[PDB]
Amino acid sequence: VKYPELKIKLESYDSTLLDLTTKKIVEVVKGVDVKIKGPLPLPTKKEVITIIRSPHVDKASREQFEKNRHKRLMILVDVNQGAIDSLKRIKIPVGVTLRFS
Amino acid sequence: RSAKKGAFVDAHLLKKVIDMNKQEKKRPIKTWSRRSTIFPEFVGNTFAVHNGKTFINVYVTDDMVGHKLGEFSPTRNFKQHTAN
Amino acid sequence: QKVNSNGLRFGINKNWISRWTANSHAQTAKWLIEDEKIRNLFFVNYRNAQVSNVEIERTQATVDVFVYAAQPAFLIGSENKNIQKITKQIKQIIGRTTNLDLTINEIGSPMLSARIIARDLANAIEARVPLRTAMRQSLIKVLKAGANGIKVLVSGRLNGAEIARDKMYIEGNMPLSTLRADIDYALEKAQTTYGVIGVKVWINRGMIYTKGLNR
Amino acid sequence: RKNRAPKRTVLPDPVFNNTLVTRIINVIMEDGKKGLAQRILYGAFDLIEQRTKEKPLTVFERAVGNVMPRLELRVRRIAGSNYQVPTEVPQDRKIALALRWIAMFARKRHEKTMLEKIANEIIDASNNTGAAIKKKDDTHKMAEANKAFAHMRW
Amino acid sequence: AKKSLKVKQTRIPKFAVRAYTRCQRCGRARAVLSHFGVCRLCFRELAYAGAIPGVKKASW
Amino acid sequence: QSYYGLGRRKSSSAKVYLTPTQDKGKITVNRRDPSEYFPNKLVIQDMEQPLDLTDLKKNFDINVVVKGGGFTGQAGAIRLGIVRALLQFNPELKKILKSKKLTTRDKRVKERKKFGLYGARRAPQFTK
Amino acid sequence: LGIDIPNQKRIEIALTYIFGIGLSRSQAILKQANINPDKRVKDLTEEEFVAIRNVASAYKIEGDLRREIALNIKHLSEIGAWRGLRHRKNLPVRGQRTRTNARTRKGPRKTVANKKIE
RNA sequence: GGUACACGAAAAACCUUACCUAGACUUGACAUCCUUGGCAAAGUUAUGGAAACAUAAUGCCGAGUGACAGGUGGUGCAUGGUUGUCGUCAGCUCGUGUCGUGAGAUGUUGGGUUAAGUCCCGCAACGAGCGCAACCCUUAUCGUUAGUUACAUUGUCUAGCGAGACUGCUAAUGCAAAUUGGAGGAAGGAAGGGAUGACGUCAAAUCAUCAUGCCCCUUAUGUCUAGGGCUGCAAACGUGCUACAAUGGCCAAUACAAACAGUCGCCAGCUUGUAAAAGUGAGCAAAUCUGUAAAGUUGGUCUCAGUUCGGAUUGAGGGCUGCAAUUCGUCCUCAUGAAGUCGGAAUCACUAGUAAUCGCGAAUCAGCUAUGUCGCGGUGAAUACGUUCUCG
Repeated sequence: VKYPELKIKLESYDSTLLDLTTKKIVEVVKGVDVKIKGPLPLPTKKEVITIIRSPHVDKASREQFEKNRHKRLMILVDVNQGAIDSLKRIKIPVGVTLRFS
Repeated sequence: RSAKKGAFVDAHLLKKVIDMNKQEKKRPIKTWSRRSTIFPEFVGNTFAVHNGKTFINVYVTDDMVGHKLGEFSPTRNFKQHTAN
Repeated sequence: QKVNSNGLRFGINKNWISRWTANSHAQTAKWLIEDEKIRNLFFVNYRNAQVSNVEIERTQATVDVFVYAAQPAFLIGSENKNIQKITKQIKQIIGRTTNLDLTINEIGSPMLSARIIARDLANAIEARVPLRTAMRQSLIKVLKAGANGIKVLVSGRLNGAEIARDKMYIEGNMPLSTLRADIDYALEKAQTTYGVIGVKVWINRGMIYTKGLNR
Repeated sequence: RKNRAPKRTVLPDPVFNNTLVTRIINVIMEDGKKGLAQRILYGAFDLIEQRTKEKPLTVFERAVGNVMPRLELRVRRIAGSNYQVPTEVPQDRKIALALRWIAMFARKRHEKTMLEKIANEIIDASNNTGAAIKKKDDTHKMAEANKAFAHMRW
Repeated sequence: AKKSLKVKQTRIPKFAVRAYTRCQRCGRARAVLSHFGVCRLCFRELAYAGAIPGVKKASW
Repeated sequence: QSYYGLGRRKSSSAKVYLTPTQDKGKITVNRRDPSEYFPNKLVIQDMEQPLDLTDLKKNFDINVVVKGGGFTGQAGAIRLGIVRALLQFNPELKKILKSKKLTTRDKRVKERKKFGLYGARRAPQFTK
Repeated sequence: LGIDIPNQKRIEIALTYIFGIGLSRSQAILKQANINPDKRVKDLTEEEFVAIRNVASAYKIEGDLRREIALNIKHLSEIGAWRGLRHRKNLPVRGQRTRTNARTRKGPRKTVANKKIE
């Protein structure tokens, strides 16, 4: 037991990369750390932007682009340090970030 | 006067107005930045205020002591309402 | 009028050339302005190695650089000098204390990235090789590596004011609309004594299918 | 060269269990929202039944049946004058025109709450008080004047 | 006259009252948003290539 | 006894509960007043009509919670949820359930707005 | 005020267009001295109307506010300043366009010949 | 004109600002090299000044030398890149070879059949490629997954996967494409949408995304600071944006949030200013803390009216960030109640969530008379004979 409750938020800008990171971490922390829930997700905050195309004229001439986001959550009542010890051997792809809230 | 200040310290125009008042009120100086809001004691002066070409000796009107010198200076010259 | 479905192809059907996540909306601009200089310097400084692409990750002023090249031997060089020069240059360009780790990996049919293709085509155009034969050289460069169908265009100036004389190559299955197509499009702005010339290449990494999601 | 495209409508309203009431609610729908229009039409039917003491549904359907239109026009010119070809219009447009005329003539009074005047106009159109019945009569009469222009092909 | 804007980026704006957002390569001072720090034309053209992390052609 | 279905309409989700009873129909959602929480609509009485072509409306007390949308949004959501819970009772009445657009979710959401189109399809006018 | 004893409708409407009292202040006056916005009243008892006029004059007096507004316009116009020059041209001073906006100040559809010089 | 009208520019008291005036900067405001070092370039309040700038003190390191340094100034017929017109069209290009005496044709066309060169069939034809569909996301029913701060009358909820729907089957009917009916499925006929613009096309526009050959100025198209103008204005057109009103105005009880938005932003909550907001004070880097969802419901009034529509314009009092709110920022409290009571040609969006309507959030930001614009959400119509006038 290390932390009474660790809130790990997985924030990414793709569904596939976030799912890959979630599965990787949930499979590597098991066996060195116990009492961790599965892939618990969070509602996302994907946004859409629209940027003009023509240099000067026709403001209506724009292309639309997506700023996607996808989030998972883990609430670790029981935490072991070794959970992160192996995290550097299966190092997370940079498309996903882990926030310790 | 920012519609929120009746008596506020400008901290960079009070010196000039005080020095001018220290004779009787000697008006003409060379100060024309629109960062200088007038307040109590800023009652009567002429500044070489800028229009865009020249610094005419614009009188800071005593009718209102909050509206700044930029208002008092005519810094526009339109077509003089022509039909063209 | 002239668009390639590559922005949607890169990112939801493929990856980015510079991908990184962040929690703030302010350092993103600084990171995106900073990493482009490193990418451009690595591209221009190393063309004998034909550096296919560079991946940049930036998190909290922490910059990591990965390099994929068509001829990685020139990146290391003889007696392993160029590798040391590259390592020190990249370590210094990202910051005095910024961490850096690099690995050397190759890609199947190495000359399949449109970047080096366009760069070498421009070099051939301005390297005593006539325009038709430079076109053929670029076509061989993409083809002899092991790549699929080729689209090559050279627009701009012929040292004149006419716009109704040029040549262009299309060979094979290049759907401009298929999202899952694995197409690389690159452009080079070459400075000639009469203006700037745009050399554009669309090269198929392979007619990909059943792989429409990010990896 | 658009071909035939089907028309669409919505489900009836329980005040009458008919589609005409709901379509009137759709047409008179202000704020783009049908709750206010539904309330307006419910009060309209209440004021219809409390005036002249006659059942609202038969009154409303008689109004929409006597406002009933039977024509649409295809314009065409010869050299400097344009005349008309009367064409059979689908019944969807016929009932739509009837209901739209009812709705538009319902609110053309400025004296009180809209409830009394919409009720009065529905009553008038049912009792053939000329607000839109004259349009049907004129269409029927000019159906003996535009078929002459329909006959010759210029 | 790009050096005016360049040095104005380098020279300290005496207060936040000098509101302008620019890029180190882009000369325009309009729509160079703080999220990416680059011109709208630059951004859209490089987004046809899909290089910015989490930027793809929008489809809801 | 306690059934629990799902229902959606116009970015509105519903969690429904039905139980075979002998009440009058129990027309209420979120367990509050239908006078003001339910605005003037046609669903305010058409909620328990799908109970008529199924397990009698005297059964299946309406115990529903809502999430999101507008006064007709969660209304359609809860109606679909109640009929989904009805499906759990007698699927062999579905011959008159799917036909009335009850088991069917309309697959309909408000059309996404576009640049230049401040509404959904409306655009600037061209008067001289 | 003190003129125009109400008729044909309630009192919240009568005072909306008399200097110093508008819709909001008419509603406040109605809520203050028990004016009773009932089913329909045209003229209340004449024991409260004296107090009604007294509290309406408590709000800036119509004759007084007419002079106040006129003198404020004159003083903002008599000065030699930008606001004065915008005043004397019958054009908006809050900051507005006078090319096609600023209407009822530039007249309703006062279309003129817009001469173009190349 | 289509193919510039809330364009670039997604916000002007200094900049944004690209112009002008003034003061300043001078191998230079930017800079390099060059010599060479090690504690200062930075920085502060004065002070003349508007600060520029000279200024004194100060806290891994920076500087003089001359080559030269910076260019948004255009030349878009010099262009790259960029999009748009037709048009996301209904077709297009290319090779083999054949047919012509050459231009050229062929296929690629035509009958069936589609949004499509969709395919079949036939034909000197054979195929290769491009555009619409195609992966992609977005969308709905079910099953299922992990489990809080969800649900809890629980694996619902969220986000993850799969099944499922592909005229699929049956009957017509066509050698084929592909149409119709029933039912299954939630969703059936390219299951809703789009992504990408075929050949060109306007040497359209872009020298200014960045530039760019050319010229154009460099102790001066370079640069700092101060200010003003882009919101001037006899005015017009375009768009939104308030209206010309009882679905509307006022009063009173009164629901559902969302792409979701949020770190110095959302700010819970408390108090007060009838008001802009102030004082107090968490939490929220967000499933957590907010961000109210509103219109709509319920009843009463105004009971018809330049009008309980419209605060246009205008001003009195404060409010906001902001050094400072004046030209070139703004909000309410309050007041004038103009014009306009549906508008001449000329018109617009439209095939169900469409027109129509109402709220919310956001980049811009110091600020906003951005009302824009973007995005979301809610509620919720008609019509569509057919291209006949029609244009594409």
